[PDB]
Amino acid sequence: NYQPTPEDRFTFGLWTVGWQGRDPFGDATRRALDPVESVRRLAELGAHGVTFHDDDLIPFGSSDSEREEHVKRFRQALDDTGMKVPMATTNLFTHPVFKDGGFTANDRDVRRYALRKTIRNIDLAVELGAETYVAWGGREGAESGGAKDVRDALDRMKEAFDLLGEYVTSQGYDIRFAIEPKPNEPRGDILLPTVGHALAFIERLERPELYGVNPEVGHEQMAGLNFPHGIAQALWAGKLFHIDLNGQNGIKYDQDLRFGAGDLRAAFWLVDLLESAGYSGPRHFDFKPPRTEDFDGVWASAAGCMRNYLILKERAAAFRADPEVQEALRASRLDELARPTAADGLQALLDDRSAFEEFDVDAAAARGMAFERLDQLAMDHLLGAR
Amino acid sequence: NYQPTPEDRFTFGLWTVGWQGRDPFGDATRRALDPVESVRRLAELGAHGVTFHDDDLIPFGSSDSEREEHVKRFRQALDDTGMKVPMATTNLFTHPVFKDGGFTANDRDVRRYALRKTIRNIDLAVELGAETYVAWGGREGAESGGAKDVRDALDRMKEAFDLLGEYVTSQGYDIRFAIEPKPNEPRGDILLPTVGHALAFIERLERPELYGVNPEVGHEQMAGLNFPHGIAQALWAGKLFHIDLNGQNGIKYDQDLRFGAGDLRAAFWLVDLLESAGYSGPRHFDFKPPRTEDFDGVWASAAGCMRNYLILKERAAAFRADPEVQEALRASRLDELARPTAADGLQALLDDRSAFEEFDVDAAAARGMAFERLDQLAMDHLLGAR
Amino acid sequence: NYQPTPEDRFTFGLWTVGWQGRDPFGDATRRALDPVESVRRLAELGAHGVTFHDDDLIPFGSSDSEREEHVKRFRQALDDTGMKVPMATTNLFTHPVFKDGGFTANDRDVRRYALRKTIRNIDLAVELGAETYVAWGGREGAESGGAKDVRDALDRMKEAFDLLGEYVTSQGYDIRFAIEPKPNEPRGDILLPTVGHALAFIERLERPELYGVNPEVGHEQMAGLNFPHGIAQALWAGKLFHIDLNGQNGIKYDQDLRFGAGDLRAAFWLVDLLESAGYSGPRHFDFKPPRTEDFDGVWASAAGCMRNYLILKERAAAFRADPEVQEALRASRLDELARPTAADGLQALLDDRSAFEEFDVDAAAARGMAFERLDQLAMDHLLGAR
Amino acid sequence: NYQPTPEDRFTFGLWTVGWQGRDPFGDATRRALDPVESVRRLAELGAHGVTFHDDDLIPFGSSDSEREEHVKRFRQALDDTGMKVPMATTNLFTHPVFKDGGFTANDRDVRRYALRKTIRNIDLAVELGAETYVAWGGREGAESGGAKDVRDALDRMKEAFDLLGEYVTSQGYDIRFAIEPKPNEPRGDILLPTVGHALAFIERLERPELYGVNPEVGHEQMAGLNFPHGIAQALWAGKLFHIDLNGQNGIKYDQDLRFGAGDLRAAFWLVDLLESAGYSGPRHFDFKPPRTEDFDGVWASAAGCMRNYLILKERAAAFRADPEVQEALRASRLDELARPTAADGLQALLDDRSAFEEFDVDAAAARGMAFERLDQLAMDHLLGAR
Ligand SMILES: OC[C@H]1O[C@H](O)[C@H](O)[C@@H](O)[C@@H]1O
Ligand SMILES: OC[C@H]1O[C@H](O)[C@H](O)[C@@H](O)[C@@H]1O
Ligand SMILES: OC[C@H]1O[C@H](O)[C@H](O)[C@@H](O)[C@@H]1O
Ligand SMILES: OC[C@H]1O[C@H](O)[C@H](O)[C@@H](O)[C@@H]1O
Ligand SMILES: [Mg+2]
Ligand SMILES: [Mg+2]
Ligand SMILES: [Mg+2]
Ligand SMILES: [Mg+2]
Ligand SMILES: [Mg+2]
Ligand SMILES: [Mg+2]
Ligand SMILES: [Mg+2]
Ligand SMILES: [Mg+2]
Ligand SMILES: [Mg+2]
Ligand SMILES: [Mg+2]
Ligand SMILES: [Mg+2]
Ligand SMILES: [Mg+2]
Repeated sequence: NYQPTPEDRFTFGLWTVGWQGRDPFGDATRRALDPVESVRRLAELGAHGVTFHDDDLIPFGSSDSEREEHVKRFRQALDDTGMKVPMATTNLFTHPVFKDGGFTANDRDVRRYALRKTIRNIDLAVELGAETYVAWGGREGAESGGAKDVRDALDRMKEAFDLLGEYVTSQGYDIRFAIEPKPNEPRGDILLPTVGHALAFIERLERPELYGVNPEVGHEQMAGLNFPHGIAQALWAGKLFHIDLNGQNGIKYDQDLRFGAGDLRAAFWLVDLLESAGYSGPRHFDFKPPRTEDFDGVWASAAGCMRNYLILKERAAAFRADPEVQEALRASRLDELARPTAADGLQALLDDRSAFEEFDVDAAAARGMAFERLDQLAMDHLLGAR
Repeated sequence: NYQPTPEDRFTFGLWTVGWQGRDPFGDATRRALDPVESVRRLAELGAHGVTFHDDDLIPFGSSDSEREEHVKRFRQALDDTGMKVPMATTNLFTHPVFKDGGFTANDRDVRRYALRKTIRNIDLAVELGAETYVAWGGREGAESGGAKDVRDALDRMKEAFDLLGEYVTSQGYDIRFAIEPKPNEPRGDILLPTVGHALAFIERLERPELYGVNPEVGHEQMAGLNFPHGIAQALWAGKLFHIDLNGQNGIKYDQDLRFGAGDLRAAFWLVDLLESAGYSGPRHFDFKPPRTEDFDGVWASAAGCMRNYLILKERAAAFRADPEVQEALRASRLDELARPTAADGLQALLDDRSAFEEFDVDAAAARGMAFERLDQLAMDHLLGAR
Repeated sequence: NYQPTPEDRFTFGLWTVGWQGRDPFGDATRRALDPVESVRRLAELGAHGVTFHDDDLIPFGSSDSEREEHVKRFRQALDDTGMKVPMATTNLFTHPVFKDGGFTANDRDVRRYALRKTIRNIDLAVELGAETYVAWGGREGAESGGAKDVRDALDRMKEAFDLLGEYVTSQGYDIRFAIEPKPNEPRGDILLPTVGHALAFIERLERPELYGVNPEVGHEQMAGLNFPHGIAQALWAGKLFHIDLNGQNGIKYDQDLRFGAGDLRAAFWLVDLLESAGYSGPRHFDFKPPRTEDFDGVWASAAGCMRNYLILKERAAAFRADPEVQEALRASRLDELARPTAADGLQALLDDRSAFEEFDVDAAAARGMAFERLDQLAMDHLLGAR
Repeated sequence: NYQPTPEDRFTFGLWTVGWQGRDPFGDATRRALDPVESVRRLAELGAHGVTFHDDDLIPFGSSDSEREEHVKRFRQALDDTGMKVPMATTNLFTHPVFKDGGFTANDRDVRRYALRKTIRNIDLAVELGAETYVAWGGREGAESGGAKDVRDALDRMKEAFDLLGEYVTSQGYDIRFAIEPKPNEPRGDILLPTVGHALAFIERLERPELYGVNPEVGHEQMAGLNFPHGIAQALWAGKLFHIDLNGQNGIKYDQDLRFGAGDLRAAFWLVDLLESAGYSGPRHFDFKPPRTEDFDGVWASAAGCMRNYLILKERAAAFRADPEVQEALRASRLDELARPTAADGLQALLDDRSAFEEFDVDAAAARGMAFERLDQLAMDHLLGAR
């Protein structure tokens, strides 16, 4: 079993299966892929769609006429395969002009160029049917303390996103923005380094309803944070617009392993949350097939992303459906966590002698939470020992 | 030089110099301090004031009459010394009843008790003149994925803070709340683990203007994050209500070293930011004298906190005042970062051929940022080699 | 299935199920256990044996006569249950006298006391039949750079272990020593912080054959290291004398979760290695039932340790036995890794034009390693999807 | 002041100032440097010498005749400047053929090629006068557990180093080997990941006296370890043959900042140790000028490396020479740490009732260590406040 179909909404970036394997210490180990061949191969594996940076699809520097030819060939492969394009993004990190950032570069003329390069691709994204436009400010940041006044940089970041929201509103486009946090790499520290920082920043934009987050498994784990907790907070705020799925082994460089590798139990709890909460966006894989692999390994790695999601989906569903787990959840008072603390209101709480004066603190303290039995039931389900 | 006076607004928690040195592997190495003696000794060192948890000042379980005696003796030492109490907080972590949290415990009766214990201390804090009430949800969190539904927990957390804001508004108190994030320890993962997560959560409260953050140097460094960057974002949002100063050597257990130890360059850039931005709140030290020390070492460690702040203040001021640094800041285009990207507006930007069609991307890319020369000037200033 | 029996050699420290739940921020949540009751309960769960620190079994300060009574009652419970005692250790960390270390304390009289306290327990360990004596130098280390000259400290550490080896040799005891590394906590940095540092240090002892390592899953993961790789290096050196099994979620305080929690894939590869290499020592759990739990949760957590080991043992065995995995291992050239690079010798290698002058570097470079297919077969086996 | 001269023995790799700024997310920002121009510029700054990989000096694939021309031009620049070449190394990581390692690649023919490529450069290194040959096994490792049997890989690693020792012995060369550890990047985990693992491995080689370590500041800090402690252990073992100096901000990708940046207090304690212990090898900088910089920034960054070493040398010397620090060191019993624990021997220790039966454990426990006063004196010296 565990066969994906387009209805599972699995998507991949062109830059994922197309990563040629150049890393900071080594040359490329694979030839470049034509975007048309990636679309065709991914469709055969059961993917729903692809995503792109402007510069993945149109080589930097292309003339308007080469640009039209590149888009036309791409559109033909989408039509031939039934593949969709649900998200697009801008490359504001590879070209040397962006070495100190795009939206927050110290040079004003670079910031203006960054905005114009972005706006050009938003038009293209809308034409291809994308619903989400992602921004990853990978060069926005610093290696040293005096290089960047962060309050001024956040003013420039707000200014840029405000202008993009003005642009989409005045064009009447039906597209929303998602900010993708990352704590470091390639800059020593990156601005808006976690889900939380990005959520807080969105609330200071002029039109906050147009902006959400695009969290990545590996990025929050590069700060040692619990990725399902961060996703829960994004869902609670109503801001999970898109998600990047992959694997990471702890606090180190961004590995972008296939989804399911890295922290397997966190992948289980993530899938449990996304499915329980009814997340209906794309399940997007931002991963790199390791540079040890040839092209057969690339497609095996991509297939593995989808397979692991579907296995974990089955295990999480079996967990939540198990009557014994339902009993254990009540034993651990998960039902009580969902009930208001004081629906009776402040005055009733202040007048309630059972909440303080007569509260038996020692009897409450002696109650075990039964969390270890619950967690072993979850382990047994994950391993198929139930 | 480097002598503190009460005008520098240095404050200390009772639990800092009073830490008896019990750690998870060892017994206490120091006897308990009477709060009155800590107030007297800190005043002699030049401190401005002290802070407290309810249970530092009034032993848990005290009768209303013992409670009055404890507060009266404390007030007498404040009157005798001129020491202030600018901040107070609640202990919702030591007693076993709080083993699964206070505001987000799964048991509803514990959550109600947590709120009543808090409200009782807010009254006391106002009576002693505190302007900020800190909340550190050290037990709010989980060791395993099924133990805590985080969306329900955030509902309970919002409910608790909303009720506290209703309480202070209806009493007419002039006190604000500050949430203190920490990513982990003593729970495996703690809810609202960073400055950013706390800032985002505040924007969903019913009266957000009453709530800010109380960031701690060491806590953001336990996630590998840049503490001055996080403080800059808190200042940008207008939410830096209080701060906890200490030192930490990287990603490990919360060390709470004296301020200046740990990451010294980050301490320099923090002081530079606080002084430049005109932060006028207390400079509060949340630190633990190591359990190797006797009481003479306790007071040396506390004195060192203040000394290091004043040395770094002098060095940061000399840095910003140095004409050569002013020249270097312009060389690195810090002045241009502070200028709007597009004060001319969206349409002018779209019509500006110098922002895209005629932009010379190769010439812009060749401009060096001169950040390494600027950073060596900052190093020279820090080390007193300028 | 997955029922342990004494033949699986699962052992537990008295301090594990007996941890009362005191952490740096909270009081104990469980009453103390009598060592006799822990022995009885563990035997009912299928354990093979228990381990102890001197101070777990004999309260610190006991008279020689109380000491005999404590040992006699303990021996009676071992006789009644059939439980063995394969390992023992000394507590050189809890008492305040050890605040700057035992073997490497700066005070010479403390170092002498530490040695005498150790020697007294080696006699007891031999009397109870222990084959391994573990040393965990949890207080050997420093919070600041000038407090400890590390070369002098390593001289003192070598001196102490040399004297212990002289003691066991002159008494004719059949016991070996195992050093347990940990990188930090409770000291800011601990001497011999990893498996590698401990292995290197052993080679400078006077009788290296008497000393090996006792690595702990969570400790190597507190440095972000790969625990199965470190165990492989300890096996390669012939020095894996004992092992501590538990779980840890990344780089943070020492969590001591039950085995199987934390990094589940690393637990799978660890079990694969131990079973393949024929490790025949005790499978020892050094874990803490979380302080959320009552005593029913303690025993569930302990049972879970053993269960997870036996599930992973089954999955790793099914992986290695699967013909398709055998085919994939050959596809990835694991067979070639096991063959000597140059059994023909140096001169033949220098004369072999196919190794350099005529080596087709581009054809070799194009060969994919097929590691992603192999790793997905391992995932499928772990999850029971094969 | 703080002007370097060739007598300070500062050296730089050709690949450091010559790094073109290509990172995993971006193109090069600087043109390639001719090795002859780097030698000339470094000599003007006061450097002592340069180091190289084979492929930095001779482009991969060069004919024997182009090879001679490249070496001749290089030798002429050394003669013209007086620059020395104290260390050389092999590039076994950039070419795609090395994607699964050099000495421990699964393919046997790649391992043989790796050895031949190394041996060819050892001859060249000896001809240029290098005394140390460094090996950094950056590709030796794995992203997944089944890809590499680590015991077989360590057999292949021992085999390769044994063959290199046979080669240098039979040629009569006066060159020693130094292994450079790194825990990860570019492989997910790298074999011999820390100083300790490398020291332990050397003791299993056939001729251990020919092998030492070349530790790098940033690499040990990528595992959160204390770099001066690791250097002390390497000095204690007599194995510090060479050192790589740079800066790193905590646990993240390898930043290779200029020396003095990153953890400044650790740089102070490192310099204190190297100078106190009389390390007489090269002070080698393995650093990357950030890709924000133009060539003027490159040379400023290199100059900063040397400047910061000389400032810290002055501060550490003033610390050790200060009578008040000498008094504090005795107060903290550093003198007693240097005295044998039991020069009187085992029997005398066992017979000494003052070591146990009559030892006053409470009085010893009450003695403070005075480490915080000592550490503030060290801070005051570092900051020039003494
Ligand atoms: O912006 C989309 C993608 O851009 C870059 O490739 C980043 O490395 C990746 O994290 C991000 O998701
Ligand atoms: O709530 C005030 C203090 O409470 C606890 O002591 C925490 O450990 C500390 O971080 C916090 O600042
Ligand atoms: O020495 C045996 C045990 O001692 C202490 O309890 C440590 O916390 C543990 O890691 C170690 O294994
Ligand atoms: O081998 C010498 C150098 O090789 C590589 O460039 C590594 O990145 C560096 O760490 C090492 O020191
Ligand atoms: Mg990533
Ligand atoms: Mg990414
Ligand atoms: Mg991404
Ligand atoms: Mg803290
Ligand atoms: Mg704290
Ligand atoms: Mg605090
Ligand atoms: Mg542990
Ligand atoms: Mg442990
Ligand atoms: Mg242990
Ligand atoms: Mg490096
Ligand atoms: Mg390096
Ligand atoms: Mg190096």
